[PDB]
Amino acid sequence: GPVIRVAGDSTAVGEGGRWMKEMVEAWGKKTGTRVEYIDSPADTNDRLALYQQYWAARSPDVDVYMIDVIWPGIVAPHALDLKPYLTEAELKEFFPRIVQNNTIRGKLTSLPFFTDAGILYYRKDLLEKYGYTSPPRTWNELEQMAERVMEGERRAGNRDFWGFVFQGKPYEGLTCDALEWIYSHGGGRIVEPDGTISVNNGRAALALNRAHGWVGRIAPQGVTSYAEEEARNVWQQGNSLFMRNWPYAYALGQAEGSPIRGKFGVTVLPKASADAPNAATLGGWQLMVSAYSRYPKEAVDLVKYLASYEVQKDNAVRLSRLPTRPALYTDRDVLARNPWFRDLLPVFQNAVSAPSDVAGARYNQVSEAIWTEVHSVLTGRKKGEQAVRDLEARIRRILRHHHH
Ligand SMILES: OC[C@H]1O[C@H](OC[C@H]2O[C@@](O)(CO)[C@@H](O)[C@@H]2O)[C@H](O)[C@@H](O)[C@@H]1O
Repeated sequence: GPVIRVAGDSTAVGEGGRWMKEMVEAWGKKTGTRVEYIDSPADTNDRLALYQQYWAARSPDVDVYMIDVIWPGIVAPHALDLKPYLTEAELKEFFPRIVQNNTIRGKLTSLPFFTDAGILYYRKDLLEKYGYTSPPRTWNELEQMAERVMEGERRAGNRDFWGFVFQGKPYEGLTCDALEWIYSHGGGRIVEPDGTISVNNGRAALALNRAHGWVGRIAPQGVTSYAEEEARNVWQQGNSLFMRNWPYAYALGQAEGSPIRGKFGVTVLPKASADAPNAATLGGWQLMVSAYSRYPKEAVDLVKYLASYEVQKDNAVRLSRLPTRPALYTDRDVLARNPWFRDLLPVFQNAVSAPSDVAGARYNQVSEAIWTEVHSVLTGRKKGEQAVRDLEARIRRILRHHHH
């Protein structure tokens, strides 16, 4: 019979690729359908370029793609409209904000699978050791704590120890970290939902100068090459006081054999001042049926299974990844395993989106501009002032004649 072929999460990041293969295999066994899993590069922008080769070819070789929250506007022509396959009641079981994100000119491109938000991981053992009772609420506090703890851990012989790790590589992940920096300084959303390119302002410039100030000081020099996993690996070995990352890192750090099991918490990322907005960049992945799949019915069935209550539950319990169904946030087993889901749910609901809605099919060009200009600040090539001016000009060229 048919072989349903799935381009799912990458095996190069955490456990999500192995887990998703196992879920697809379980669906295949449950339904008596042959399945195959197609692996991906780690970084989301590299994954998009891979999937675009299949789509440009109208290839029937992949039936189901796991797609980023930032992609619906780009990928819509390559997606089977799911709307006729779901009742309204089924659709209302997902957060409406994500269903809306996934809907482009009325086409339901994809089902919400798991959401994501940037958060602050912190070593609570080390905060206590050094006389701190809460994680930092301001970036100034984060810097002061990092400097003091670093000075002590280094003095005590840990030459690998750093204050903060984050995603500073030139790729999409830096756009996510930089939106948090800019927004949490009162610098705006880089491109506002109404289309105003707002990034050339002194608050955004400051945010980027501050991040430069970390590099080689409280963060490693090499942070300018770090993606999710490079950051995670320094953190997880016990060598960083703080890390900015997504929720998936929590389960991994609690696993048996993790050096930091039981030694950390999570909270909202800090901000420049009490009246700035909390910043957590909205991430997450959706499930798309290819417009080129020869087997739409079977592929839709698989996508509904993967998005189902019990599979999202398993994702939350085993991999600490965030459901797209509100009902899971009141499930006793989900909350017993991840009590921090309760405390941070509002942070997750208030997550700030990158400008994918307003940039539409041009988002990947806009994001490339953002990460390259930001990266040039982190490397010390440019100051924040110049970078936000240059970024404004690049985004104006890219979005010229684009209306949302
Ligand atoms: O790098 C930006 C990108 O980060 C997240 O996706 C990448 C991987 O992170 C996960 O560990 C989930 O947290 C994996 O499942 C993903 O493959 C984020 O979800 C994206 O929205 C974002 O563009």
